[PDB]
Amino acid sequence: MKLEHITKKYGSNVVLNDIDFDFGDSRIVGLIGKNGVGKTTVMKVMNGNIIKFDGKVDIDNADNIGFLIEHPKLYDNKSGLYNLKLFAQVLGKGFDKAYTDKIIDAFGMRPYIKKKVKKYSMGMKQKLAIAVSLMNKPKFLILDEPTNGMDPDGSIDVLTTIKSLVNELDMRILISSHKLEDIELICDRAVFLRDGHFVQDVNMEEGVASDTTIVTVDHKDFDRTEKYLAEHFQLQNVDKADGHLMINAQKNYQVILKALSELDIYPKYIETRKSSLRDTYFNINQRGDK
Amino acid sequence: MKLEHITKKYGSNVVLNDIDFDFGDSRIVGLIGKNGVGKTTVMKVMNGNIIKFDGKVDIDNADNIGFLIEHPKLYDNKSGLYNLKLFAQVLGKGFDKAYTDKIIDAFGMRPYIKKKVKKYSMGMKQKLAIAVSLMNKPKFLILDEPTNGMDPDGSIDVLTTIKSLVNELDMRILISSHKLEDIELICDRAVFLRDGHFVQDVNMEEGVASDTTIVTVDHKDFDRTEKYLAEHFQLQNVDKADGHLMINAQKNYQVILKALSELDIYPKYIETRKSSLRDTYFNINQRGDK
Amino acid sequence: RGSHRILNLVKYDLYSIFKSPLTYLAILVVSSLIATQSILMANSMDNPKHIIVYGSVFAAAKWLLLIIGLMFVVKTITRDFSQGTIQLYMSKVKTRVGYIISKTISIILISILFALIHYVILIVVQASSNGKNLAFSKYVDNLWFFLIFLLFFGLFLFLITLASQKTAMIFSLGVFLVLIVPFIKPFITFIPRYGEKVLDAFDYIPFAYLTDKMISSNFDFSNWQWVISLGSIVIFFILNILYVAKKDI
Amino acid sequence: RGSHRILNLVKYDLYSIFKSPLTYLAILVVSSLIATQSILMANSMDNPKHIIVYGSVFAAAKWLLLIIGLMFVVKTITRDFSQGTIQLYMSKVKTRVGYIISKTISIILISILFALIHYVILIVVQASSNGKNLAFSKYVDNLWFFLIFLLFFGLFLFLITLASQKTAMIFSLGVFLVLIVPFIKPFITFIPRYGEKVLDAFDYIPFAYLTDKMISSNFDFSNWQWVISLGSIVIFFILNILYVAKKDI
Repeated sequence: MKLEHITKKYGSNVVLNDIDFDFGDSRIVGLIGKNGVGKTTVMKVMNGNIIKFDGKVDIDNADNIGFLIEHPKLYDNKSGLYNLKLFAQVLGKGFDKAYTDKIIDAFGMRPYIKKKVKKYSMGMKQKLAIAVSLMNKPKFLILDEPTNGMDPDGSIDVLTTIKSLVNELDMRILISSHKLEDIELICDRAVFLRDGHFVQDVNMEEGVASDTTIVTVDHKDFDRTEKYLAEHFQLQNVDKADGHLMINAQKNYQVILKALSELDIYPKYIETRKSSLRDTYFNINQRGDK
Repeated sequence: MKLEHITKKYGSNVVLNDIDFDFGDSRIVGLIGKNGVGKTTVMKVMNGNIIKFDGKVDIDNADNIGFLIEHPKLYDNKSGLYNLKLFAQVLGKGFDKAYTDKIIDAFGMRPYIKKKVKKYSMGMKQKLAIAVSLMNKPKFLILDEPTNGMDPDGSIDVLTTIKSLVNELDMRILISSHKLEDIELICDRAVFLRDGHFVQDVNMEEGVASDTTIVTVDHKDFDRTEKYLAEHFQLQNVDKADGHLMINAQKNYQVILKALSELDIYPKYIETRKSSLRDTYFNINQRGDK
Repeated sequence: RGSHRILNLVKYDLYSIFKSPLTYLAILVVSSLIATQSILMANSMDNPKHIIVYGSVFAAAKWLLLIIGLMFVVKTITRDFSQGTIQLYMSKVKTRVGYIISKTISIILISILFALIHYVILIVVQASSNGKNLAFSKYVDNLWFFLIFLLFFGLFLFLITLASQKTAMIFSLGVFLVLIVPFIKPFITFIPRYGEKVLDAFDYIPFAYLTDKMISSNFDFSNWQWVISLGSIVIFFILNILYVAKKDI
Repeated sequence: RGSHRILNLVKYDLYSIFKSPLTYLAILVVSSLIATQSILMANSMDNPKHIIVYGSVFAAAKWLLLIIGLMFVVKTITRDFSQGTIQLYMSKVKTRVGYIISKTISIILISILFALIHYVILIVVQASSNGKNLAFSKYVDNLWFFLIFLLFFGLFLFLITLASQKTAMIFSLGVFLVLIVPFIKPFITFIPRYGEKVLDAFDYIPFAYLTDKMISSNFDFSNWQWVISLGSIVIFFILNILYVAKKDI
């Protein structure tokens, strides 16, 4: 499943403009953009709903695709179990009791799986939508705002369960969603949509050079600290007038402070300036609205 | 509008437990809670859709209330401008041309103000419903998640417009919504709801913002380090779950690192950042899940 | 003020009626059916000098226009409950009472409009054909009958739509309630030895005698029937005001 | 495989059909209406020895059951577009074509079951009353006619639902297409100097002759009608497959 040089047009308005995508050694990808830029259109192209792609898409037939396109699609007058059984039989290979039971048990829908979907709440429908989508046993899962009616704690719980299923079954997810602070907790890479194209693509494990960590130390220790950092990692900017040293972004601060605390050194201050999804998204997108 | 000793119950299930409320020297107030905890019930409690509370709810008849509850409320068949005019007559005092023009111009709905609601998307229809709420010229304005499926830029500009109208008219707003970072963007004071009560009340007036340092450590050592820092460096507020300890503003970490080294306990992660409602929210509401 | 808010709401509900194309489609279909029925009813099984008597057309137009007007009333009344926007109109107590009064005022004004449409259609029928014109007092008292019918049934269906807040049940229940009594009476009333007693006693149950009397081409009321019908309308209005101010949504 | 997927879909929509209260409400209404119509039409208009002629009951039961099965078909085929869960099925080309084959098998099965319903109800009516029963070959040919009628109209409305993605409009068009042509035809065809010519040419437009012979109590066909109907059903099936594989949401 790869997309190369994809352009889709509606009359005279250009939605997609020469986009390529490939799942290369990554499990969770995030899609971020504004409203009406063609996020649902790119997901539909990646899904199969739209047919006039005007390019080439290579997808194996044995692989199943599961998706959610923003509002839940369920049977309102009928119950959740009816929906689960039907989309497992209709879209997937079949129904298995152990596998379905594990799915039900992991999500936490035991008290209300036999209640009518009409009586559900918004977060209940969102979870039911994710579960019905997952019932296909897909190889690629594509969710459009799966967390558009649930609380932040609920968001952490749903994403952690989703990651756990990423590990229990080798599966790859493509996610388009707002609330980038919720996407950054568990994600491997992010793609940014602007002016109909994905302007920047960021892989979070390797990081980018714009992410920075600023460490300030004493004047007597400045030489020794600079020597150690020059020995161990790459140094980009050093400012003697400022007293500030710039190092690469690190998720864990443990080993660095261990080394300095073992050598009896205490920095006066530490903080980080980083090009996170909020900074890159806002700097790129403040250019066309304000 | 003030509430005093409100206790509403549905049979055996209790939703509210002896709450009191009042807009005390605050202009924008946020209501935060989980999903299905009684957030929509509280919105109904404050606004007036429920009468059997066995108490006293104090509102004056000369002040109108324009509101937003979960789903946007509009006439889907008719047009947006028709909805605006109709709800201006049914709820407000009359038709003001300049005032109405200002509302459309500030929100940005003019290109599509004459188009049918069925051709709208979710954020635009919700924003128009918010404009309908301001059409009433209320003294109290209540919104249930106004920014659910709208991009960050859209949320910041709509809230900014709301503030410019909070200065154009002497108005007081309560917003119950997720996206607590959007709440710190536009809110003056926040209240936290758990088990029908407002557990904590944080007031922010100046841009001091109470910068804080985060220390993470395992439980068997967290007790001793928490105790030790309470006997030594004066504490304001405490967050147990996220591990936030608030000493006064300290420029230099040397005395902290030296004391923590002599304590033989060590942090996994240390950072300084502006405080937010997310840490407090997690402290209040991790109690039911675990 | 409150007076302007009630009158403006009735005015805007009428404006909402006059713009939709279904109102003029209903008028076109009803006029075509009444004209075909009138031609079939008088110009073919006897072969007169194309004289038409108007009692049968009166009865047919009454039944068709009442059932159509009832459906128009149920749809307009339950519009807000279908879209859920009703939860926006139940803010204060004074608003909830002005809401109920305004809905009743909308019912009286809608009833007047349907009575006027029924009068004009029958006049156009009279203009097309030849015969003996009717009298104004029949139409005025007919207007009273439209008013009584629509207010009573609208308040009953209003109570049901407040209690259940579901619309498909209201439409099916309204259709069933209007159309079951003429359908059900021949297959069951003629059987009992208690049938004559139950039939005279059906003259005091408001559903039974009002529904029975839509088909008849002339209405005749006693003092007890007029008092009980007006009292039932008043009791439903009082009950609606009390329940809207004591029900929790 | 795909075969199990299609058969599983036909079994599950029919299962969803069998688990609703409206299916039996519909059976009770059709049986009550047909029994009253048959009793009124044969047991009192000449006071016989309670003999009943089955052509009128056949035509009335066939007519009522067709308009009820038609509404059941429009609802079944428009359910997914109404709730928008059809978006979940239009994913790959193989599922989109298996979808069309499965809907065709579902339409075939609903038509066969409703024909069986017609058979059981008419058989009970014949058992109760007195006369000469009809031959089985008439019922088999009648079964074929149910199949043809339902297949044609379901595919036509499927094309319409693909173009519009609105459900109220389809419901209106279904009622409009069934009930307007028999209603308009007597009041206008005898008028022109082209009516006999248009009437004979009315036997080749599929909508027109299928609805005209719909209210007849016996059907008869020519070779040209059979070829045109079969070609039209096949062309709609091919057109549906091509449009479903070429449309974008």
